Amino acid sequence: MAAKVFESIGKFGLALAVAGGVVNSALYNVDAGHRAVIFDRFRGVQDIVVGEGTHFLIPWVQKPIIFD
Amino acid sequence: MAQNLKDLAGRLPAGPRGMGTALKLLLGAGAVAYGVRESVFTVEGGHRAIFFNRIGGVQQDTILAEGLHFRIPWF
Repeated sequence: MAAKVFESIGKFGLALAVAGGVVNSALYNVDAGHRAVIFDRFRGVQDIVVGEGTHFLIPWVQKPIIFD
Repeated sequence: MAQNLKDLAGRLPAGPRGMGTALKLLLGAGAVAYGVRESVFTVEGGHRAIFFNRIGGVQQDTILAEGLHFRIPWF
């Protein structure tokens, strides 16, 4: 019984670490005075002005380019 | 590296019920303390560090003379 608990806790910890890494990679800091532009490569550069604001950029799609 | 963290987390002794809730409360308190610490910003005097309102832009009316003004994190 103990070994199963060990393995399950390890799997949960690994999943939590992966999720935390993804969440951290999904955020950006475009300092103010720099209004950001979403660097979305799905459907492009957002006429919807996503300026300053750490909007949740999905990884592999939206890299924060900092526009001053 | 992930498997090492797996084994380290697993190896934590299966203590009685109390210390589990104790650890949960400790994590809660740690996160709350971190948030409280972060809600204040880099502040040099000779710098009226004003409230940048997230909505509507700068606070054209909130003119921070010399004074506490807590920045809402990410806001």
